Order: sequence, then C-alpha cells, then structure tokens
Amino acid sequence: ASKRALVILAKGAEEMETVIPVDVMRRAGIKVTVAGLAGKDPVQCSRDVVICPDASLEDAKKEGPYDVVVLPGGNLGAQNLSESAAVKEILKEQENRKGLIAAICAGPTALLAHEIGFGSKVTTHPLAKDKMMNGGHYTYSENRVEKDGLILTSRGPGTSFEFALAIVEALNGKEVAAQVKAPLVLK
Amino acid sequence: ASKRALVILAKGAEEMETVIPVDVMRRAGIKVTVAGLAGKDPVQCSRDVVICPDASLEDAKKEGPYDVVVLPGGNLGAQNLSESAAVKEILKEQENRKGLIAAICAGPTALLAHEIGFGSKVTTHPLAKDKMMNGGHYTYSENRVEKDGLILTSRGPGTSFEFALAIVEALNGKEVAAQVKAPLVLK
Ligand SMILES: *[C@@]1(=O)C(=O)[N]C2=[C][C]=[C][C]=C21
Ligand SMILES: *[C@@]1(=O)C(=O)[N]C2=[C][C]=[C][C]=C21
Ligand SMILES: [Cl-]
Ligand SMILES: [Cl-]
Repeated sequence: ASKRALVILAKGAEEMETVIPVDVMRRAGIKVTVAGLAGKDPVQCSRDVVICPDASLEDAKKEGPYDVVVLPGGNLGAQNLSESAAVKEILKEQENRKGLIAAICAGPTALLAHEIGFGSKVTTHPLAKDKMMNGGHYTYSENRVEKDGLILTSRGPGTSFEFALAIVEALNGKEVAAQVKAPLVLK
Repeated sequence: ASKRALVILAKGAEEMETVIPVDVMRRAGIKVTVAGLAGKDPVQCSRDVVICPDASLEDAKKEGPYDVVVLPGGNLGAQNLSESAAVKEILKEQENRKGLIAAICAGPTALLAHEIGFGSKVTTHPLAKDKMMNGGHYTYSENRVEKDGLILTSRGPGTSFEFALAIVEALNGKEVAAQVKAPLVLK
C-alpha cells in the first residue's frame, strides 16, 4: 500500500520548500495531499508564487491519518502554521500515533508553538534558531537534515532535496530514495 | 533600473525548475513574470503541482522585452514550448536583440526546435542529450551550468539553484548572487 503525505500550505510559505518535497515525494510514489490552511483557494507563497492546493486542510484532515505531516518554512507561513488550532490538532494526533512529522527552515518553530516533540534534536534555518530554542525544549543541531526518531527537520531552501529524500528514505526505504535521487542531478 | 525576467510556464513543466528560478530571481530583486503558455489559467505541472501564472504569455509579450527569457524543463513542458509559434517568436526576438536566454533540463530542446543559438556549447538533462544533439548543431557539455555568451543552460532539478544563481550573476553581478545565495543554505 502506498504511503500518504500531508503537506500543509499557508500564506507566506516558502514555495521552494513546498514544491521540492511535494515533487520528490510524488517521484517516490507517495500519495501527496497539498492542503490549504485557509481553505480551498490558491495560496500566495513568500516570493509570490501562487499554488492551488489539492484540498482544504479541513477536507484533507477527514482523509487522515497520514504517514508524514510536512511543514514547509517561510517565516510568515510558519507563523500562520504556529497560530493554527487545526494544525495543533493534526500534529498532536500524529505525534500520539507515532507518525512522522517533517519540518524545514522556520517550519520547526510550529512544533515549538504546538508543544510537539520536546526533547528532540532539531535543526532550523540559522535565523530561526533563537526562536526554536526559546526555553531550551530541544537540542540544536547544525546538520543539514536532522532526524531524531519521528521528528525530521532541515535548514533551508538549499537543503530541501536532502529533506525530501530523507522523508522518502523514512517512508519507502534507502533503495527507493537512491533511485529517486539519481535522475535529479544532485551534487 | 530593475532587471526583468520572463518565465514561460507550460503544462507539464517541471515545477521545481519553474519555482526555484522564480523565487531566487525575486530574491535578487529581479521583476519576474510567470507567463502561462496556454493563457491566464492555472497550469498543471509535471508532478501535479498547480501554479497560477502572473499573466498569459500573450499579455506578457506586450510588456517585453525582458533581460532574460527562462525555459523550465519537464519533458512534456519542453515539448509544449517546442511546438509553440509564440515561443519561437519570443526567442528569435530575444536572440536578435542579444538578450539572455536560459533553459534547464529538457528545456534546451526548445532552443533546438526554434533554431536558437546554434553553435553554442550547451548542457541538458542526461536523458535529453540525444534529442538536443540531433544534427550536431550544438556542442555538448556535462557542466552543471553552461554559459556560452547569451545561451545559459543547466541539467536538472538538482542544478536549479546553480542555474538560478547564474542568471542572477549574469543580470545583477557576482556580489548580488553571493548575497542571495548565503541565506539559502546551499552546499
Ligand atoms: C526559510 O524559508 C525560512 O523559513 N526562513 C528563512 C530565512 C532565509 C532564507 C530562507 C528561509
Ligand atoms: C527534467 O525536469 C526534464 O526536463 N527531463 C527530466 C528527466 C528526469 C528528471 C528531471 C527531468
Ligand atoms: Cl521567509
Ligand atoms: Cl519530466
């Protein structure tokens, strides 16, 4: 049976950090749902790329649970995720069922806001470190991708391929990740 | 005065190869127009990400010329670009005025279709090499990014940041490219 991914898309999301994981996961045969935080309408990302979600978050939640919940970064996107009660509920449920949670760049600061994964080793964008580390509830890492059990984090647009391939490896295994990677022409 | 980029967006375009250059160029202060080949409606990219263009190609052409014309890859996207008379006209005009043309992955095969830049050194996705080299009208390179004068080409999703930063360097200079690069957390 195919693995399933929920990508939560908020206004101000970093479009590269949204598109790279969606695309790479789909290359891996993962069924990906791009879910709009605010509803079904197109979402204006951080650098003004407009993406049409597959579904509203409200509707995608009804088809859960998912093998991974993915939080893109972008400062304003992450703030919107952090302020959302629906996101809190989704992440709590995922944590409680021991499902994977993946967040990149400023995205991991939503884990802090929703009290998810405390005690984990995590990374973030360098500019988001102080926010993430407020209260010392996590241990900080400078690894490009950090995976501490079911909390998987990464640093920035330039680590998005590594982040995506780590999700693929977690869900579908090393060999599938290697096969998906080769045609991408990564360094 | 700000430089201006036309990104031509066709059904089946590789969404990573579309979004990374748009985003990176906007980070560099370039005014980017995402122009829909088929008109103003949302475009279904290769891995099913749906992007809403800023304008139709017909409308964006009226605001030309641009400092760079950018052709994303994706096999089906590149085929749509290759079959388009409007694209032919845009690229001929750009070549004739000695403006930059940038293409990635299968994207450069549209240069072949429209007889653009013959004699240039070029790269493509490895799987697109035979198509590009039909007739020996270019010289092939395995460099991740190749720039031969005003023809700038690159290989794949995994070279999209390098491709984008090379466009930035060409238009705005080395120092701006370096400043835009640093916060991306590239290897
Ligand atoms: C990233 O997308 C984020 O969340 N915060 C940030 C700062 C600089 C570059 C990229 C990002
Ligand atoms: C790329 O986007 C293209 O145009 N052709 C191709 C083949 C494999 C991976 C990426 C690409
Ligand atoms: Cl941001
Ligand atoms: Cl393709």
